[PDB]
Amino acid sequence: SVCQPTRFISRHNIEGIFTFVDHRCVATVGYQPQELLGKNIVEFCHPEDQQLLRDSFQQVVKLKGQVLSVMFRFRSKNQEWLWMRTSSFTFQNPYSDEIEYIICTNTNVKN
Amino acid sequence: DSKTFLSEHSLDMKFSYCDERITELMGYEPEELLGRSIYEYYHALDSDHLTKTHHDMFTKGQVTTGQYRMLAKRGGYVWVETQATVIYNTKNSQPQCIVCVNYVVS
Repeated sequence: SVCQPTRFISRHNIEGIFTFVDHRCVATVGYQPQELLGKNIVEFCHPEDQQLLRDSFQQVVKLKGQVLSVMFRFRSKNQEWLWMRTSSFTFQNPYSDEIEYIICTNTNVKN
Repeated sequence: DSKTFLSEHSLDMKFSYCDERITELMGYEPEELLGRSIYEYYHALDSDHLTKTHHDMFTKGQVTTGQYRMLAKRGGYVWVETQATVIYNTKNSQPQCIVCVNYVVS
């Protein structure tokens, strides 16, 4: 009865490299997780949106844990440029001082 | 790192996704948990304060639970702390799902 948006979760370092990818990426953007891991999400981003996406990494770090959302076009495995809304926030385990990473929830949305 | 697993929940806190790292920490396969309320796994003595935390979650947008016990598949309970973040639909700014960073402290 409820049609849920197609989405997947990813983890990134501050630079934008995928360090974790949830398997629902296949349904969302067509790629296997291994095809995204180790690559920068910016590589998949439309040229018009790449700086906006780069800026979003910087901004989400300054939000120190709060959520930032950005809209951009992501090149799917079949070469369709999908409208993605990514809501991201940083996390740092409170018991240590490991560098913050970014958790992204990536949804294919209308635009 | 080795003590952490990510999960996603619908707004009633039923699992809609679970990190495979949970298997090494609590024994469950993610497929086992899908569709089930996480409240089925909380220790009875922790249920009330977790309910209060999740109540505030929608008002605050992001909350940390502090420590609770969660029933593992075998071996009894593990101590967990979770940071929960509400993810919103852009158009209507209504809550869409909950993303949790769960870390074991026991």
